[PDB]
Amino acid sequence: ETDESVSQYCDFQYGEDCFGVLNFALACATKAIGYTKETPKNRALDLGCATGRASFELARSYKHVDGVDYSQAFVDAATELQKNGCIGYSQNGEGELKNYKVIDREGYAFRDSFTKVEFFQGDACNLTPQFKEYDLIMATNLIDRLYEPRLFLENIHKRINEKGYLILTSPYTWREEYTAKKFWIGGYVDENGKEVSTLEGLKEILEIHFELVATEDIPFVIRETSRKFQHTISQMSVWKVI
Amino acid sequence: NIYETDESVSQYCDFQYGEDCFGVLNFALACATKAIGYTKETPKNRALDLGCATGRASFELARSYKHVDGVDYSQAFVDAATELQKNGCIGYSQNGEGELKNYKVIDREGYAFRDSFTKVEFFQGDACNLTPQFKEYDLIMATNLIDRLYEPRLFLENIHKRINEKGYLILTSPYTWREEYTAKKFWIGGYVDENGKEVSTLEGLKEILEIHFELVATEDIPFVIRETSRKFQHTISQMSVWKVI
Repeated sequence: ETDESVSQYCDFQYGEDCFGVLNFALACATKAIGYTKETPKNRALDLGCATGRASFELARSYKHVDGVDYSQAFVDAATELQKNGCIGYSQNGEGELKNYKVIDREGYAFRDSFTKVEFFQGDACNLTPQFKEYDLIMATNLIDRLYEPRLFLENIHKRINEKGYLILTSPYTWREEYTAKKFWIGGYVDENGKEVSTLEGLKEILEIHFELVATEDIPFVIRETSRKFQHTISQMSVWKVI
Repeated sequence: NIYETDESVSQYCDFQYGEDCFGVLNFALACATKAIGYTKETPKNRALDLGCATGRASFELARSYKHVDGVDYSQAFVDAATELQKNGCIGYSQNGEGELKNYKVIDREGYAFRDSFTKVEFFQGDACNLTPQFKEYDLIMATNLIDRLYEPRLFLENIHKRINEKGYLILTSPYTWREEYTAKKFWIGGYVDENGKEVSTLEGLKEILEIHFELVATEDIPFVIRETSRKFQHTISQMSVWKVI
């Protein structure tokens, strides 16, 4: 159960490209470093780090990276790869068949920086007070999985340094199994009969403390079986603290 | 004035008649084109399209075959295909962000199969229990169907009876075996047997079908199904081509 999801994100984050779509965690981290080039790049926070790829990649440019995920099982896998230098996972094949794969930390360029990362279990809607003073906070495919995203979005500016950045990516796949409809940031018809886009809703919440600097669509592919995959286009939004 | 399909039917309307996603050719067109190619040397009199959904592959097969029967388990899919055939247009709901929906219109005259749509008859039915009249086919195409049947062998072990001599059985499937759809004991492949050996679905298809068929070709065919404006399923089906006797 949990091992299936962990194996799936191991393949997503450390596996090979599919359909010409590049590694999502590398693309997001690389794009995040570009948008934050003018900043000190001392502390970064990767929320929804899952199996840790984006944190490792951010660490190549930042002095310290905190990786945070809600699932302890994902944190353990990231910590295992960090500490043991390798982790195994079961790649999904036809039906129930699985193909064992190894992730070797020493095979990736990020092996020059992995000690600059610390992985923690935590909830982005209510982060403990120690997670603060970041030059960059990135939340990868996270907002449409939070039970109340305003708890995170309305307060996250207090954890970012001045001239710091908040970078969000999301396919805007709002679902009642994750978020009650009244808390969707977008994808709904409001009480006045207007259709609300998630970006617009994010602008309403975030432009009190941020400026929207850029947007871009970043595709990603996650393997479900050897023949079935999810191909999704997430929208990255870049917000600079005002 | 236009017939409107529901959400489940609309997803297949978009899949079968909508715009190509990620540069991927329309799945129903690709399957029908390949089936026409593999049956080049057959009499092109009668074709059966099992799991025709909203009818695109049946219409496309009708450009080469004299008669095409389209059969689906869901009456709602049958009615959408028949409405497009009779009135020439249907409407469907495309999904966007969250609950937001786009609405589109399929016009029969906007497609090249407008020259052959009167050669198709759409029926509600079950591949595992077809009525006697559905016989004497030169081609039976079952698209992404076996891994949605509770006991796919019920259909496969008897399909040869509905196909003429030198006729063809063409299957496509991504082999997405799930206990929600198929009892594990009825999985044709994708499982470890009692001896510890992995069973491939193509091998299991050979065991069932080589009693009355010969395996002629296999081919990977990709398709994309839109789930939201940003989320899609990108899947590679395997088409297997089987000639009777």
